[PDB]
Amino acid sequence: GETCAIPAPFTRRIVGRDGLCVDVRNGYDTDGTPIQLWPCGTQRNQQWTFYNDKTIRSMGKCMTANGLNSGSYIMITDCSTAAEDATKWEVLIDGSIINPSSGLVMTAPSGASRTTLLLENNIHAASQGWTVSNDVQPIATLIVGYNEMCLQANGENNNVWMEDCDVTSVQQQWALFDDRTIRVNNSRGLCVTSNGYVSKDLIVIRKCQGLATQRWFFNSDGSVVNLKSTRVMDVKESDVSLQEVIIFPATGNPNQQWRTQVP
Amino acid sequence: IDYPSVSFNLAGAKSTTYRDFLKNLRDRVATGTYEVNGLPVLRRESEVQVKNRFVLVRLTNYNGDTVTSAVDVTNLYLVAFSANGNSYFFKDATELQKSNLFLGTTQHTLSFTGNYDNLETAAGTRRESIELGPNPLDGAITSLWYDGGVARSLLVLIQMVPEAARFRYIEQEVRRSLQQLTSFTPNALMLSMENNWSSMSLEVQLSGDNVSPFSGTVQLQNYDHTPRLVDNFEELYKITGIAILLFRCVATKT
Ligand SMILES: *[C@@H]1O[C@H](CO)[C@@H](O[C@@H]2O[C@H](CO)[C@@H](O)[C@H](O)[C@H]2NC(C)=O)[C@H](O)[C@H]1NC(C)=O
Ligand SMILES: OC[C@H]1O[C@@H](O)[C@H](O)[C@@H](O)[C@H]1O
Ligand SMILES: OC[C@H]1O[C@@H](O)[C@H](O)[C@@H](O)[C@H]1O
Repeated sequence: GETCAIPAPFTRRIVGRDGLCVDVRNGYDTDGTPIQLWPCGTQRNQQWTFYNDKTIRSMGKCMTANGLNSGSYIMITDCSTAAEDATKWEVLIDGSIINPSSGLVMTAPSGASRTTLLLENNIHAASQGWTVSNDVQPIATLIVGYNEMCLQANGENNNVWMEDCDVTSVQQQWALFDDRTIRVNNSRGLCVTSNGYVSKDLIVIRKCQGLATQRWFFNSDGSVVNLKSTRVMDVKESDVSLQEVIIFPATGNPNQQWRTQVP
Repeated sequence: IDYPSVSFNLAGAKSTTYRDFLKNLRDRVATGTYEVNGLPVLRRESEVQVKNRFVLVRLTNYNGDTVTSAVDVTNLYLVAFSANGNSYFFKDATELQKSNLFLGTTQHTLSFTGNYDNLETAAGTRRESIELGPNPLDGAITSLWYDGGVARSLLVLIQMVPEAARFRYIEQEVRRSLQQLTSFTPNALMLSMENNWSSMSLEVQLSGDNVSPFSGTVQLQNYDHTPRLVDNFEELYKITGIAILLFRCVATKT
């Protein structure tokens, strides 16, 4: 065969809450400077390099977990002096920046600017969503489910059902945030929040709050499930007329398959 | 060699029939012990039996006529097709296929080979011009069974069958046409996403399973021809919707 060429150090950005990228406070490269949220842009204190050692360092200082227990904030520091088991990371496809050792993941307590990051317990919430890329701009696309219809949103705190795909309509336009939350392209302040964790629970459209019911991982199999439970977003009884999209265990049936068809 | 086959009858076929037809042609080559974030990595020639190397596809147009094409189980490429006891193979056509491809039919050899760069040339037209959909598929099918088989026609089936299973995006695209009985032409995106199958194939196996970030990038394109460099798995699938991966390398973080 042929093993894969050891990837070289590549630099990218990291977003994961309201569209904010993880930035180095003030931009100081000094050791100790905490890490938090800040509007994405052209700056060295926002670009991070990934190395084989699983160490993400910006400015040249490895990102290390100041502490080691639920609550310890994050910050940079000399890679040579900082603890090894505190400088390694893991960017899973679930958008969760986990730390092999501590087993904790990067968490954003609030989408408010300046919100200082801090490693917290991994409970699979929209607060632990993180997508690394040079494009902080979310994806705009529709979602075709059953009967070739598109999942359209209506008003706040109202169920979501499939309506005849209308590209021109904005009631069917969605924005796939990097924090792993699906918010209506129009008012990007409303995320597709579920209503529970038990199979057969409705799925409406309410404000975003890093809720665990607002975590969506686009399974490569075509299904759109939430991280917490294995429940999948589908159409009740495969009948779109019911106008009720809910969460149900992966059955592998058509009414559980989706597709983000670009703009 | 009784090679298997996946058939799709244009005869009043629905969109849900297209989704299944692709799922069959997919699983017929998805059989293997190598995955990555879900998407499988088609086997290679180094480990593919001569009795499992190929897979046939029977596409029947409105007039009942049916044309069968062989799709390599390794790269999902179109090696040859047959209509009315008449098989056709490309210029190169590795002698390995002919030896057991449509054995028992009048063999033929085209002056060109299988690949857009060539196909588009042997037709005086580019894919950005050739239309796809229900009717275009029918006419393309007829042009083969009747006129022997020329580039153009093939350019329609390739993006309407193999390339349709590789990228789910192209699927929902032909799924809207099949149902709405409408037609369309590949856009800057659809085209670019199908021009980097190999590239985006190594970026998935390189990063490894579960790893979202990509060491390199994929120069995709938007409808306005604007550059859209994808550097992560999620962002890639959400757009292209890849479902098949061409073996470009084996994992290392074992
Ligand atoms: C999705 O919604 C956004 C706004 O929420 C649309 O953005 C447009 O372009 C920029 C970027 O936001 C801004 O000028 C405005 O917000 C929007 N209007 C115009 C005229 O640009 C974006 O176009 C929407 N996506 C799609 C596919 O319609
Ligand atoms: O997040 C805190 C911010 O502080 C500012 O002073 C600086 O210009 C930004 O780059 C960022 O570091
Ligand atoms: O009919 C009961 C359920 O059956 C499942 O197969 C389907 O995925 C669910 O969405 C629901 O329809």
